[PDB]
Amino acid sequence: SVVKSEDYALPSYVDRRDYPLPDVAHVKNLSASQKALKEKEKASWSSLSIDEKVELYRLKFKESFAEMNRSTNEWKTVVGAAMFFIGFTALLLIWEKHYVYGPIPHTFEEEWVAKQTKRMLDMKVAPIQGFSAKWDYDKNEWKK
Amino acid sequence: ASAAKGDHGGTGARTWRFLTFGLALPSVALCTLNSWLHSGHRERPAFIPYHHLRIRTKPFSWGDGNHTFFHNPRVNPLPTGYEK
Amino acid sequence: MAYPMQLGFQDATSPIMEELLHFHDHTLMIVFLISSLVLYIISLMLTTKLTHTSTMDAQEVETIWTILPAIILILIALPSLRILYMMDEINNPSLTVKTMGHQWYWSYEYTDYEDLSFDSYMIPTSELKPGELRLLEVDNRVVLPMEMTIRMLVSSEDVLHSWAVPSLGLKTDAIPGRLNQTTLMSSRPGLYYGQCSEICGSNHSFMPIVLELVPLKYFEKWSASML
Amino acid sequence: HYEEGPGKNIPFSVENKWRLLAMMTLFFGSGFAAPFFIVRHQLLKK
Amino acid sequence: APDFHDKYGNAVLASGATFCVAVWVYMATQIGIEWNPSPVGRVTPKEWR
Amino acid sequence: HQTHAYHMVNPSPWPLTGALSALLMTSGLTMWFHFNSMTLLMIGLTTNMLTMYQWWRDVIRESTFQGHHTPAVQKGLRYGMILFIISEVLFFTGFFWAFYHSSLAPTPELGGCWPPTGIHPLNPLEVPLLNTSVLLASGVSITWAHHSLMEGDRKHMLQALFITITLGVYFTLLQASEYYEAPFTISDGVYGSTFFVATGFHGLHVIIGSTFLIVCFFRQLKFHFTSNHHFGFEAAAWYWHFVDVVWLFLYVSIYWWGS
Amino acid sequence: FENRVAEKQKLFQEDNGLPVHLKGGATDNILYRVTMTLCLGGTLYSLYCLGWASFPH
Amino acid sequence: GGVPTDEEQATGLEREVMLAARKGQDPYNILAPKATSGTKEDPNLVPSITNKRIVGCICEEDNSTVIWFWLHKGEAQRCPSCGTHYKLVPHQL
Amino acid sequence: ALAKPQMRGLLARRLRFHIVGAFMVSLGFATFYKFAVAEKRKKAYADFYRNYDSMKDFEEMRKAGIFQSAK
Amino acid sequence: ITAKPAKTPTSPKEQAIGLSVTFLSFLLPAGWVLYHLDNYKKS
Amino acid sequence: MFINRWLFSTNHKDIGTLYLLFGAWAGMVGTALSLLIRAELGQPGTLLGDDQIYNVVVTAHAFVMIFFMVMPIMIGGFGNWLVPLMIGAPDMAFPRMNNMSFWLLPPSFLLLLASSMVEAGAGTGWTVYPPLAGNLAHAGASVDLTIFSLHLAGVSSILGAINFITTIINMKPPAMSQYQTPLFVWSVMITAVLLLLSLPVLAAGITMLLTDRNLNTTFFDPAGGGDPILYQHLFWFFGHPEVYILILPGFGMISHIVTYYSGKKEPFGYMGMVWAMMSIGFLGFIVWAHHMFTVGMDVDTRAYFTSATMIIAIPTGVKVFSWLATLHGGNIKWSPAMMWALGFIFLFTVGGLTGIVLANSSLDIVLHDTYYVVAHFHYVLSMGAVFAIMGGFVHWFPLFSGYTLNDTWAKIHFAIMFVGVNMTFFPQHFLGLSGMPRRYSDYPDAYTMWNTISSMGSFISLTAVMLMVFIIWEAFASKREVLTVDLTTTNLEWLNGCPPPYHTFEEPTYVNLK
Amino acid sequence: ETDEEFDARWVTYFNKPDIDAWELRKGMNTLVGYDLVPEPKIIDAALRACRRLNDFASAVRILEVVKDKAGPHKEIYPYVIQELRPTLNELGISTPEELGLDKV
Amino acid sequence: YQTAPFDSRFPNQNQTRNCWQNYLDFHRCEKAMTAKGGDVSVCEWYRRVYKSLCPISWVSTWDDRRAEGTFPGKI
Ligand SMILES: CCCCCCCCCCCCCCCCCC(=O)OCC(COC(=O)CCCCCCCCCCCCCCCCC)OC(=O)CCCCCCCCCCCCCCCCC
Ligand code: HEA
Ligand code: HEA
Ligand SMILES: CCCCC/C=C\C/C=C\C/C=C\C/C=C\CCCC(=O)O[C@H](COC(=O)CCCCCCCCCCCCCCCCC)COP(=O)(O)OCCN
Ligand SMILES: CCCCCCCCCCO[C@H]1OC(CO)[C@@H](O[C@H]2OC(CO)[C@@H](O)[C@H](O)[C@@H]2O)[C@@H](O)[C@H]1O
Ligand code: CUA
Ligand SMILES: [O-][O-]
Ligand SMILES: [Cu+2]
Ligand SMILES: [Mg+2]
Ligand code: NA
Ligand SMILES: [Zn+2]
Repeated sequence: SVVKSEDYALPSYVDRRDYPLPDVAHVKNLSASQKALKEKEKASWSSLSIDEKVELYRLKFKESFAEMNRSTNEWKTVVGAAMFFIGFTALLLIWEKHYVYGPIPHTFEEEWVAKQTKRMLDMKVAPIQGFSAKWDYDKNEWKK
Repeated sequence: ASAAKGDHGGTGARTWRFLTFGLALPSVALCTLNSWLHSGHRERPAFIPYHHLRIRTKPFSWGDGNHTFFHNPRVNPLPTGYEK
Repeated sequence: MAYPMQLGFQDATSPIMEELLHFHDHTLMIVFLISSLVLYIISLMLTTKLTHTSTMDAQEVETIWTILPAIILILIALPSLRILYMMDEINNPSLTVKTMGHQWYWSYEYTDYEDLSFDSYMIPTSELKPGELRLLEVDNRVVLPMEMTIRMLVSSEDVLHSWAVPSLGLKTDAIPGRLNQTTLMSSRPGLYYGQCSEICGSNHSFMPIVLELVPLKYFEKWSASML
Repeated sequence: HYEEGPGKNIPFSVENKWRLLAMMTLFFGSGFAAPFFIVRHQLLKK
Repeated sequence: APDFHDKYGNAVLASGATFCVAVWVYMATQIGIEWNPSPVGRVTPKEWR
Repeated sequence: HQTHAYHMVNPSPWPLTGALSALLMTSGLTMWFHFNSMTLLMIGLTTNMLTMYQWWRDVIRESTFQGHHTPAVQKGLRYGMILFIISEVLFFTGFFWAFYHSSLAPTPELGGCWPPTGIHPLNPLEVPLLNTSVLLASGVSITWAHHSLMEGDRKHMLQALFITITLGVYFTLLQASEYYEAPFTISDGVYGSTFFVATGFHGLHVIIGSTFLIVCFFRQLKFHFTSNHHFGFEAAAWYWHFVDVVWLFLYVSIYWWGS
Repeated sequence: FENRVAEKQKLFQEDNGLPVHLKGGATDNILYRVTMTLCLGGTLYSLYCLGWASFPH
Repeated sequence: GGVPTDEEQATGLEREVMLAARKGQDPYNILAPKATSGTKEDPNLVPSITNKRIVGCICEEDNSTVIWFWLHKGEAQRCPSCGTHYKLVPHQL
Repeated sequence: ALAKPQMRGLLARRLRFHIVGAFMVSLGFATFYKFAVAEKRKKAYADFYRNYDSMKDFEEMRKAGIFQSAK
Repeated sequence: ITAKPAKTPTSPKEQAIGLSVTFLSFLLPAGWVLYHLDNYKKS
Repeated sequence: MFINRWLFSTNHKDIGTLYLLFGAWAGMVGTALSLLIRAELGQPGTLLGDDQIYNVVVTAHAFVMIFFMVMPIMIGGFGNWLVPLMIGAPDMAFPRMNNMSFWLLPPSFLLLLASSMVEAGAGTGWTVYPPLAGNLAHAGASVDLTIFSLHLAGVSSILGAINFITTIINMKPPAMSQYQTPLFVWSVMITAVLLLLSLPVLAAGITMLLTDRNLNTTFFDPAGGGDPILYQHLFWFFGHPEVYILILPGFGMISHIVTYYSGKKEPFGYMGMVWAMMSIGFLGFIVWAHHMFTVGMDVDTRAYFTSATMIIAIPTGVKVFSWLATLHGGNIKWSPAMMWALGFIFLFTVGGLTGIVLANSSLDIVLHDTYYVVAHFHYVLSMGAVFAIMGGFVHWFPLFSGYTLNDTWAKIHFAIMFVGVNMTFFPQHFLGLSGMPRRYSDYPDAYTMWNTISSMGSFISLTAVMLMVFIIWEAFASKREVLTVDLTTTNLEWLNGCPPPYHTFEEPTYVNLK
Repeated sequence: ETDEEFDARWVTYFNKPDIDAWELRKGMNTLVGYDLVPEPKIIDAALRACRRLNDFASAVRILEVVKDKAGPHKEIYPYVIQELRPTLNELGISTPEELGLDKV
Repeated sequence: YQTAPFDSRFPNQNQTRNCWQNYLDFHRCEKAMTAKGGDVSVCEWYRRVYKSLCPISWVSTWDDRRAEGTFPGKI
């Protein structure tokens, strides 16, 4: 049952799908009844009860395949916590925009943009696909 | 090449000392002779303030900042010309 | 110029720039394929409880994954080098124009016949006229004749700069003591923007390039009035 | 000869997790603050 | 026996998601950020010359 | 107690003093170039000499006096030196690259020719030839020294080594003189730049190699070397050969082909 | 000269638990102390210099 | 003459390695041990100076993968990969 | 009674099936790209310059007042 | 990997304190410099 | 005791720890600088000041991340800790010199910080090109201090590389050939060879710049017949190999992480992985001018450098495929380390592929000196090198400390960083195709959107960095001591427990020659 | 080598009367590394080897590994158990399902 | 004369020698004619070319130097 730090050089127990039979038994010290059970196991296994069969399994192994292979709810904690700290990050960006950043250039004002946009079209910026191609120079509007 | 001599039977200390006194040092005495002969001050050339020479983009960290480290008055003009 | 939210290349203004759009498309396809193939296989390997942990043999599958990528490289190189050698073909220019980089503006020299030269400086944001582009407008534009083969010679009189105009597929570094050549040829009239493309000190971000492409006849009159 | 084993093969102490918090904070905090304060310094020169 | 994720899993997920979306939506739209989207389809060109 | 043949070095303060002395030399050069003062430099140079002296002192203690250099430790040291020389050769490569870059495509500023206009090169058949014979000779005399040491001949080992060092010193003096006589300087454009910096780093290495041969000389005087175990001498002799080879390339490149 | 290696071997092998840098006796300590004082002194000095050079004059 | 020999002047571990080699021994593990048949009755004898030593097993010639495990004083142990046998032979040097 | 199922090479068999799938998708996507991006791009350029009148384009620009050299 | 239970367990409350303190050691000084950028720029 | 242990060390594990600590601190400095970068660019306008202060920040960001964070952690930390263990060696060949490799770095770092303190800093780019780096456009101590910093960092790595090469050639068990060493050990030696050959060339280059600045040489000055372009050749002759130096140890740790969490006893195609690293190592020496496609070189030269640069994809391809083939049929353990490794495999491939776009000189005319280059290199550095460091760090933390991390917290840290770096760098592809140049403090208005998003992404990244400190704290505060570790039969470094004793392999392993 | 030769090698392997505990474990741990669920005849020889080494738990553990090696092919395990029923009955080996060890 | 034609001796992106060579050519030609009592106008081509190609500051710096005695080129 109880594993110690300074036992690192000795064979150990592991529950792994691809290592079904570990180097040692899960339980190495047996009580009086456990000893009796290991003796009984030398006889026909048909004489072993369900509870005794289970008990022998548990001396040899720690978890069953179904146990070691079980899925968890950890993903909820990871994804949820991720989103939380990504959430936290917007608090920083809010603070930054309030206290650090001054106003942006006057060239983003609505009217400035309207005029600059006209000019871009007058100069046929990206006339093949990018920009002006998306303006109808006849109906005088953005292509629907 | 194989040079023009011989030994090779065994390359040991005696051979290498033979080479030291019989070939190497004699070559050095020859080139010492040749040199202490073709030497003697060659007439310094006319000064011309060429722009790719006597460079100064920052003064030197010694003397008056305008003299090269192993400045020789006889042969090394300053950016303005030879010295007095 | 670039427009808001732009994803890809500025529209081609020269035949060479068109050529690069197609080559980029061809390459990006290969790039999407292989990265999506890798992403896919990754997910394939991680989605089964079936296992096989014993030693696997490598000297057979290593052939495929050596020969395929080699082939795909050759399929990128072929068009890559074709365009490269095209960009180098002899072309016989009708006009030579020089540009000197300075901290922090460009000067132009049109010295085939007369001695024409001027400085080109970024319009300060506070002096932009309505609808003019922040950081991009210059006081004296680079008037050039459209539909003609021009020779652009580029150099610098202080630190490195680099003369770029993305819509024409141009970027020639400007190095003091050296004279770099490139050829320019706009298929269209108009205004074509670019920005200094080598870190050059305090105002590297603020020394743009505006080309004005008008007909020969308007270029000649402009030249004259500019003497 | 020296101490060996968890918490003993390092030049900082992990005996008290709060004193350790304070150390780590000084250590990672000083590193992250340095550029901000060099910027400040450069803006207050000219 | 239930661990942290069996006890708190659904809550961490639900409120982490809720909070994330709330504060990003608020930052994206209420504090005066300029996103500079394409004029195409949104801006009416105005006379400049 | 260990059962491998490798050396577990006692904790040492020399890495730290060598590091700090590096900080003082570089910091000192900065203070010299920009703040007209040499104090820092003087200090860093002093500690560096002290560091180098104590650190190699201890290597001698650990090897000759304490016996820690088993054939395996010795074999590690051969690799370390081979690798060290390799990195030194690449360093010189940078400077040859610079010479060949400038001299093969001379710019308009120099008159578009090599040597540049207004530059009058030394005659490669004069002191440069002498210097060459001096180095080539010292290569012979150090081989003689190696064979003497291996044949257990104390007197002729010391005699050949002496000769080797004196040649080393002669080269240095000749080169010092030539430096002073040269009508061109380091400020004489790319010609002066490539010339003095390449040969000047070479001359630095001739000084280092020489110093190292001298150390070998005194260790031999005190019987440190056995006819079979003498890695310090081997190192110095490899290094000395590297130095001779670098000179043959400078000679052929800059003095002969470059004139 | 006479071969005195064996004495030096005796001296440096002597079981006194002293690190090789100090094993030669009292001179080692002096020289160590001088080295390390110049190093730590000079470093303090360089910091001062850096502080000086950080501001305009 | 005049130049010491290793015989006269080698000291410390250098001398130890040199003397031991002359008697044909390897106390300092400079040589790679030769394998036995590695059976139960012919296990590879692994010298040690404590009660356990790490063994590296190159199961088949030219494997690039080396199988590592602690070999303890006691009954022979087998390579977890190829089952060959090794037995610790403690002490001395 | 149940029939003997397949018990050997399940992983390899699974690998075979999906790599062939990944190939098929790749060709399917190549097709798509070289239609939705590549050809779309070549055709837009070819269509734009087919009957493109540069003097007319210039004139519209000139009349909009964008030019320094041409009023 | 297997390990033993924490020799000195760190409760949620304690983790909150450590998280908070950690964030604040990165955030406060940079915040302070950034907030005062304007008073630096023209001074 | 303390001073003898930590200032006078001769112990490869202690020195490795000094390095991890140095690197972690540098990593913080480098993160600050990068946030300065994205703060300035997070909205249109000027935040700090002109391009001088901005480029001082950009320049230090690079020098710090490369020479103080990546190289020290990878070669100094993981290299010293693991390499001796992996070959059953008692220490490094030159444990004393190894300590000086360490102690040269704080002084070197001091000189970098100094240079930014005096005058107006070195706003030159990490490439330090003249004439901008020269005594006229960058007058005073700043650039000289930067050069000296590089000298010290360079001596440090060159001495490091000599140690590693000698240790790996000379100190394996007598029965182990070079073809029985793990791939991390291989990756470290090939990196060491690259360091040994390339740093002295950089040394020569920056010394020439030093003398041009202070002794009136004219290596890069046309007035004396020099050539600014020559400098570029010398720098890049080192500069390209340098990137392979930054990624190779990465590849090594990826191989171990992927093998381990795949429940596999060995990596697929070992000899093909060895061949691959050597090839990348060699090819990486004949391609430097791909950093110079716009300086005006002959078309034949640009054709050679385009082709030689592309060929590097073959060997790199073999590695990527082999890592997948290692996962194939694995018993997959979804640890934090394995998540970093998976992320690495994919993101590195993307950065690698955009590196191939840039190999084409034709296209590069338009891509050079724009954010397209910046996106390529952060994929392979912020999502390549850094992802290998994170994976290796969480994987091996328990060996180094004897304590375990909270797996769940570490999975959270990975998710946050994953979102962060992708949001920072993906949109930079857009900025670059559309023409945003490098090394700009402000940009034309059209580029505002991608710069806003990319800055928001850098903040997410900040959050992950802060969280990481906390996670390292929690581990040391809770003290969950390591018991058992699986797969020790093919992971020698774990076989002496956690942490291994000060002295290990006092009695060397026994390995039969057969 | 052919499929039948493979199976035979493994049958013979587990059938060695004096097979010890280490060989039992080695054989099972090796076998599960392959891309197959072992044929019933192989599993039978290993179960009986469990009998001769008085190891009931390893017999159950072995049935579990068969199930595991089938991954999502839910049809393999019930076929294998069906083919081993005489053997299970003869030795009194309960299935993991019968022992309750298949429930998480 | 429109501009300096393609010159097969200088086919690459670096045109520095092209400028330099024609500058030298013109001034050597000018010297030869002004020596031998001849017309400088034969030299005209080279002046047009070098004027097309060479930066103003280069030409101006080189003219000042010829006047000063410090022109490193051989004329
Ligand atoms: C963050 C900002 C996003 C903004 C989106 C666009 C707005 C639409 C407007 C409206 C869009 C429609 C109209 C405009 C068409 C313009 C066409 C053009 O000019 O053409 C060229 C343009 C356009 O290219 C595109 O067409 C965009 C492709 C975007 C790829 C999507 C992967 C994104 C993954 C998940 C989210 C992103 C963050 C994660 C990044 C992960 C790294 C890939 O520019 C590029 O070249 C950028 C790509 C750089 C190369 C990276 C290559 C490898 C990528 C990764 C493979 C993942 C495979 C699996 C799939 C990946 C699943 C994980
Ligand atoms: C860890 C760092 C790292 C790595 C590993 C690389 C790898 C590559 N790099 Fe990059 N790079 C940097 C870090 C790196 N780089 C940095 C900092 C800079 C800019 C320097 C500066 O200017 O400041 C930079 C700059 C830079 C430039 C100059 C661009 C410019 O400035 O204009 C170029 C150009 O060729 C370049 C190209 C390449 C290429 C081909 C590779 C290749 O090695 C990558 C190959 C990998 C793959 C291809 C992916 C996997 C392969 C397959 C799945 C098989 C199939 C593939 C095909 C068939 C294509 N890099
Ligand atoms: C390894 C190298 C590296 C790394 C990791 C980064 C990381 C980042 N870089 Fe860096 N960058 C460069 C190297 C690097 N960069 C280089 C070389 C340049 C070009 C310089 C020049 O032009 O001259 C550059 C340029 C550059 C620019 C262009 C500047 C311009 O052209 O104007 C930008 C802009 O956004 C940017 C941003 C970032 C950001 C936001 C990160 C973030 O992703 C960072 C988030 C933080 C980390 C990823 C830290 C990780 C590790 C630790 C903290 C150690 C932890 C400790 C242990 C495990 C022990 N970078
Ligand atoms: C006799 C031959 C032996 C040479 C050594 C002699 C002593 C001088 C001092 C140290 C030389 C050390 C290394 C070489 C570095 C600089 C070039 C020196 C070569 C030299 O000595 O050239 C001299 C110029 O010296 C000058 O500027 C002198 C400048 C003196 C200060 C040295 C500059 C310090 C910067 C050194 C760089 C260090 C970086 C190396 C890093 C190592 C790798 C990490 C030539 O003199 P001149 O008057 O111009 O012409 C003679 C005309 N009559
Ligand atoms: C790129 C990385 C940057 C990350 C973003 C930083 C995130 C949050 C920073 C918080 O810290 C600060 O917040 C303040 C308030 O919000 C400040 O107080 C200032 O503000 C006050 C109130 O407005 C006064 O009480 C004080 O005098 C004070 O100087 C200031 O000191 C600073 O420490
Ligand atoms: Cu000029 Cu940047
Ligand atoms: O350098 O990529
Ligand atoms: Cu490169
Ligand atoms: Mg560039
Ligand atoms: Na800005
Ligand atoms: Zn074996």
